[PDB]
Amino acid sequence: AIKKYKPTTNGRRNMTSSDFAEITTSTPEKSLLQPLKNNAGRNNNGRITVRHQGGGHKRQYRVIDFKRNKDNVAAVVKTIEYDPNRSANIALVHYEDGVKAYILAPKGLEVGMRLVSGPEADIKVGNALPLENIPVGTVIHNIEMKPGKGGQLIRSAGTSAQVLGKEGKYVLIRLNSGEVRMILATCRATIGSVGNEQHELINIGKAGRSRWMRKRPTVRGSVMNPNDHPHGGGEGKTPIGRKAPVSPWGQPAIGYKTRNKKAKSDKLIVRRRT
Amino acid sequence: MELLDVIKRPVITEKSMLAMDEKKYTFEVDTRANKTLVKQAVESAFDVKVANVNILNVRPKFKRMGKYAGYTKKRRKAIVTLTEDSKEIQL
Amino acid sequence: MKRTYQPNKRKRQKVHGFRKRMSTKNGRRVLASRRRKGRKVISA
RNA sequence: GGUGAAAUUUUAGUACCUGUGAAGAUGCAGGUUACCCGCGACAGGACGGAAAGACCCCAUGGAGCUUUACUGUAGUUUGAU
RNA sequence: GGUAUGAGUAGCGAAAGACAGGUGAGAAUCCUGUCCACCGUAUGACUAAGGUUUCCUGGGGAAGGCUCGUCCGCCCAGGGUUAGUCGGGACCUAAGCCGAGGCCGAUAGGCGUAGGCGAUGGACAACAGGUUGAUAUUCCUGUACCAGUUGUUUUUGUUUGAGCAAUGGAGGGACGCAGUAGGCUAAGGAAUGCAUGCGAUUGGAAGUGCAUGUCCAAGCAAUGAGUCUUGAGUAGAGUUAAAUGCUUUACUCUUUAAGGACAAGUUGUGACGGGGAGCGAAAUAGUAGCGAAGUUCCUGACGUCACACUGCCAAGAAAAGCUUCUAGUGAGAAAACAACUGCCCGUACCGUAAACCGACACAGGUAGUCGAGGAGAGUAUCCUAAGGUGAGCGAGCGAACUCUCGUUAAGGAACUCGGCAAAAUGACCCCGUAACUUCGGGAGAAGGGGUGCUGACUUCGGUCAGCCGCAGUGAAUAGGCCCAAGCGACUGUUUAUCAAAAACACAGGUCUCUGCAAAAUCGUAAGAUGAAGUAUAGGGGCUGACGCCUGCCCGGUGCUGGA
RNA sequence: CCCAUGUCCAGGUUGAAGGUGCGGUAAAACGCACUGGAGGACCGAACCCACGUACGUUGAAAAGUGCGGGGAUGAGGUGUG
Ligand SMILES: [K+]
Ligand SMILES: [K+]
Ligand SMILES: [K+]
Ligand SMILES: [K+]
Ligand SMILES: [K+]
Ligand SMILES: [K+]
Ligand SMILES: [K+]
Ligand SMILES: [K+]
Ligand SMILES: [K+]
Ligand SMILES: [K+]
Ligand SMILES: [K+]
Ligand SMILES: [K+]
Ligand SMILES: [K+]
Ligand SMILES: [K+]
Ligand SMILES: [K+]
Ligand SMILES: [K+]
Ligand SMILES: [K+]
Ligand SMILES: [K+]
Ligand SMILES: [K+]
Ligand SMILES: [K+]
Ligand SMILES: [K+]
Ligand SMILES: [K+]
Ligand SMILES: [K+]
Ligand SMILES: [K+]
Ligand SMILES: [K+]
Ligand SMILES: [K+]
Ligand SMILES: [K+]
Ligand SMILES: [K+]
Ligand SMILES: [K+]
Ligand SMILES: [K+]
Ligand SMILES: [K+]
Ligand SMILES: [K+]
Ligand SMILES: [K+]
Ligand SMILES: [K+]
Ligand SMILES: [K+]
Ligand SMILES: [K+]
Ligand SMILES: [K+]
Ligand SMILES: [K+]
Ligand SMILES: [Mg+2]
Ligand SMILES: [Mg+2]
Ligand SMILES: [Mg+2]
Ligand SMILES: [Mg+2]
Ligand SMILES: [Mg+2]
Ligand SMILES: [Mg+2]
Ligand SMILES: [Mg+2]
Ligand SMILES: [Mg+2]
Ligand SMILES: [Mg+2]
Ligand SMILES: [Mg+2]
Ligand SMILES: [Mg+2]
Ligand SMILES: [Mg+2]
Ligand SMILES: [Mg+2]
Ligand SMILES: [Mg+2]
Ligand SMILES: [Mg+2]
Ligand SMILES: [Mg+2]
Ligand SMILES: [Mg+2]
Ligand SMILES: [Mg+2]
Ligand SMILES: [Mg+2]
Ligand SMILES: [Mg+2]
Ligand SMILES: [Mg+2]
Ligand SMILES: [Mg+2]
Ligand SMILES: [Mg+2]
Ligand SMILES: [Mg+2]
Ligand SMILES: [Mg+2]
Ligand SMILES: [Mg+2]
Ligand SMILES: [Mg+2]
Ligand SMILES: [Mg+2]
Ligand SMILES: [Mg+2]
Ligand SMILES: [Mg+2]
Ligand SMILES: [Mg+2]
Ligand SMILES: [Mg+2]
Ligand SMILES: [Mg+2]
Ligand SMILES: [Mg+2]
Ligand SMILES: [Mg+2]
Ligand SMILES: [Mg+2]
Ligand SMILES: [Mg+2]
Ligand SMILES: [Mg+2]
Ligand SMILES: [Mg+2]
Ligand SMILES: [Mg+2]
Ligand SMILES: [Mg+2]
Ligand SMILES: [Mg+2]
Ligand SMILES: [Mg+2]
Ligand SMILES: [Mg+2]
Ligand SMILES: [Mg+2]
Ligand SMILES: [Mg+2]
Repeated sequence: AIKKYKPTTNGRRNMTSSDFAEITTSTPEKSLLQPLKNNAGRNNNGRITVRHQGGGHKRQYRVIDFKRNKDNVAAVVKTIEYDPNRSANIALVHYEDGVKAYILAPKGLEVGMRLVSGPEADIKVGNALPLENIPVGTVIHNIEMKPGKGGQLIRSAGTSAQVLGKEGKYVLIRLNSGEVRMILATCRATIGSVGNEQHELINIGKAGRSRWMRKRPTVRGSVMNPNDHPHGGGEGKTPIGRKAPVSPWGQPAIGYKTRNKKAKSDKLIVRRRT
Repeated sequence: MELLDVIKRPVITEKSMLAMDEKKYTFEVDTRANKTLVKQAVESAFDVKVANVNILNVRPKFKRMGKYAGYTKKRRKAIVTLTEDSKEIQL
Repeated sequence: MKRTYQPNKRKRQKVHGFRKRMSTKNGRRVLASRRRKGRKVISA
């Protein structure tokens, strides 16, 4: 649930946060933790390549089993855990043979559920099957784009996709964005939608909290100088004062499409959206 | 290096002379010699039994004569403590 | 009032030391220039 | 008593008034005042010092910036091969 | 380059000194003494960096020292830094860096795998005292510990083999923030507890007087306030090969326990030792040397148990050492005792500084630790303790003027662009406290009262009573307030060095791009960031909390689609 | 500006969520106490900052000092690499 803080301070005023009710532990699985340094938007040349990233809290990476290709044994859900690296929660599962893994927690997943993966798995939340084995109309997430590569699509909190049909070696899927496309039928997906649906409703509340979450401030181009931004300069506040608004590198910011016009996947995208 | 080249000379000063009263002998040693080498060199040169060797490095010291300025050579000082029931060194 | 030179033995060698000069082609050009000029000290 | 700089400085035995003059003179003219040398004070003048005016104009000077100035061009894209 | 002018002028860098005696050619300035004064969450004690001989001793007085100089961080001549245990290496890894082959590229080279390097982190064996002019957890004394070596004795194992043991399976190491409880111990305070020395002429005091001191390791042994943790068994799956190790699925019993794992500290031993008020020698100093007491009570640590517990969201290194498991390796192992071995580098000195960064023996800057007493919430404040300091020009005079500071009759903002500056407020307790509000606030609103001392009495906070002064947080240090308008919601951020703002940012809003080899960006490329992210995500434009709202125009220009 | 790894923030104050008890109710909402200890929370040293003013302006200082001033558990200060 979302808890609304009382306005004890102006910073606390209008702020909200999740009450983390679904989280059953705060002791992550040591075996599955890996270190990640904060790149702060800087690449192997040490240059800022993505603005507005850096600082904030330290994090340990939780190795998520996106492939879900262990089909022999079932895995019992042990915990629902907070994952600082993604908007969704993750579930610690113990395979009967003693192998431990993390998965994305689907909506409605509960501690104690027994999950299976493979062509013969039931159509149940948390089970992962090849798309060819999933009946049409089923809500799915964690869709892999290439066989054996692991889930890549529909992984953020509250997201879901739906199977629309089978044509050839491809399954017609509606993605979370509304786009309808073909995914290779040998690709696997997990049944259900991603949990933590309330994630989008959080009112961050104060600037410091965004800094905790590794976001550095955005400066508007209009309040820069002309040598910094096409919107820079002018006396006083100014309008855009150009044909169209542009990025710092002169690329139109309202409406101009940036997808490669010769994309290979265009053959596989049936109906676009976003 | 030869054992006979490890030990360069004794050190005769108020401090070293005082230390001789405690049966420990100060020598200038080759700058590259470890205190184990010094122990072996001392025993072969003097027939004494060595209890302990302490060793220090002495930094080169700034000095000037007239218009010319430079540095004295770096040194390595070894204080060699002989055992009881052992012959002393007579320098 | 903190001034520009904040001495540090290690950083002097790492940035200006002999091995830093030798590890780049332009660093060796510096040492070649200092030697050509006849500097008593070619590296820092 | 001890120690001891600096900016400045063509040479200076370096008054006032009215006038004159590159048109606002300690220095020129006429007249007036004024024994020689300092010390503590004050700043009206020396168009005082400091900076080869920044305003203004000019130089077929410079630089940064803009754009539907000109000419190009990275990138992007389309076709042929 | 030399030398003038200004000049014998500005300046001599934030502060207390005085006198006696000494030294010496010469002394306000060097030494000694005495009193005085200054710092004391320090101007004390350490230590990292940095410096790099500045440390010590003996001489010196050209230059340096803003004066002087017999003196000095200066000059000359000698000397000084001692470690198996401290810090670093022969241990470990982070960021980052380097990078066999490799990938990429006019050249040059760029990137990068294995593999390494790299602490600011992990790991890791001794302490107290003494000693020198100068070093000491380094030397010495006492008493330890860690790794290993040789030998002696004792046990048990010789291939149905104890033991050793992986680079391999594991476990472990291993981690955030905030909040208070609790335990212990530094530490602090008190005392007619104890010890030692004293009776003080300036009126009084031999007792409830004064001054001083009032306990000590590591190791070892024994314990220990406490802390955390369920413990089994059956059947199965696993753990690239194996396992008795470890992971795990089910299922029986247990769980106010039980067993296990940890633990500050305490007591004893170390210690017949060492320190210790003080007393105090000669053959010339307070130095040998000698040496008393070590109790109680009060306070009591965010120091330690210990990130133990609780809560929180922003969710909080790695690797080795280490411990196990077999696989392998094995003929010998282990214990006790004795003797013995253990390398390199640093280790002086300054270090809120005259010895570092600031051209200066410069009012600046410099990480970390300890940092006492009274009053006090306190590391504030004032005065002091331990300790340190009197700060490198002085002597007069007591004009203007300038600076810094104190007091002012009556008036009280008349000043001025403007109450600039100053004045006033200020602590604690109590009474009381408006519009407005997003219901939190606004508030410490405002406006008032009390505060010393001494007895009596107490429900321990007062109450009653008395007393003195102009005045009782009697000094120091701790808000001036209120009404109203603009702008910005707010805490934040900015033009280092003339602008701190109404500017930026912000949470929120909206638009748009982006289906993942994403868009976007760095790059010729390879390779990266975005992301070990995946449309509730990521990039870009604009707006800028919140509340109420955001109308009309698509002709033009862009974008999107069409074709 | 960022990365990795350390470290610092005397002492007071306020009293959010949650919890408990007793009221209330068919059950509730909800009211009152207590407990609880949130915050780019409050007052205030160190620490960081630099708002006013005087002074300085051949400075003690190539930007400071004096008296006041703001932040001071954070979008915090700061060390090392
Ligand atoms: K807010
Ligand atoms: K999360
Ligand atoms: K912005
Ligand atoms: K503008
Ligand atoms: K030179
Ligand atoms: K003229
Ligand atoms: K004048
Ligand atoms: K310019
Ligand atoms: K001159
Ligand atoms: K002169
Ligand atoms: K002398
Ligand atoms: K060592
Ligand atoms: K270290
Ligand atoms: K073993
Ligand atoms: K020890
Ligand atoms: K003991
Ligand atoms: K030392
Ligand atoms: K007190
Ligand atoms: K105090
Ligand atoms: K002096
Ligand atoms: K006078
Ligand atoms: K005056
Ligand atoms: K007046
Ligand atoms: K008010
Ligand atoms: K009174
Ligand atoms: K106040
Ligand atoms: K503003
Ligand atoms: K704002
Ligand atoms: K507004
Ligand atoms: K401000
Ligand atoms: K700004
Ligand atoms: K709005
Ligand atoms: K936006
Ligand atoms: K706009
Ligand atoms: K925004
Ligand atoms: K239009
Ligand atoms: K149009
Ligand atoms: K000031
Ligand atoms: Mg952005
Ligand atoms: Mg601007
Ligand atoms: Mg432009
Ligand atoms: Mg513009
Ligand atoms: Mg305008
Ligand atoms: Mg040594
Ligand atoms: Mg005329
Ligand atoms: Mg005239
Ligand atoms: Mg004449
Ligand atoms: Mg004439
Ligand atoms: Mg002039
Ligand atoms: Mg000119
Ligand atoms: Mg003069
Ligand atoms: Mg002085
Ligand atoms: Mg004082
Ligand atoms: Mg103080
Ligand atoms: Mg000296
Ligand atoms: Mg001397
Ligand atoms: Mg002199
Ligand atoms: Mg070490
Ligand atoms: Mg490389
Ligand atoms: Mg190569
Ligand atoms: Mg590697
Ligand atoms: Mg150790
Ligand atoms: Mg010393
Ligand atoms: Mg008397
Ligand atoms: Mg196996
Ligand atoms: Mg405690
Ligand atoms: Mg020392
Ligand atoms: Mg100084
Ligand atoms: Mg008056
Ligand atoms: Mg009056
Ligand atoms: Mg007026
Ligand atoms: Mg007037
Ligand atoms: Mg004022
Ligand atoms: Mg007072
Ligand atoms: Mg504002
Ligand atoms: Mg502010
Ligand atoms: Mg400025
Ligand atoms: Mg300013
Ligand atoms: Mg705006
Ligand atoms: Mg605050
Ligand atoms: Mg404050
Ligand atoms: Mg500082
Ligand atoms: Mg600033
Ligand atoms: Mg404030």
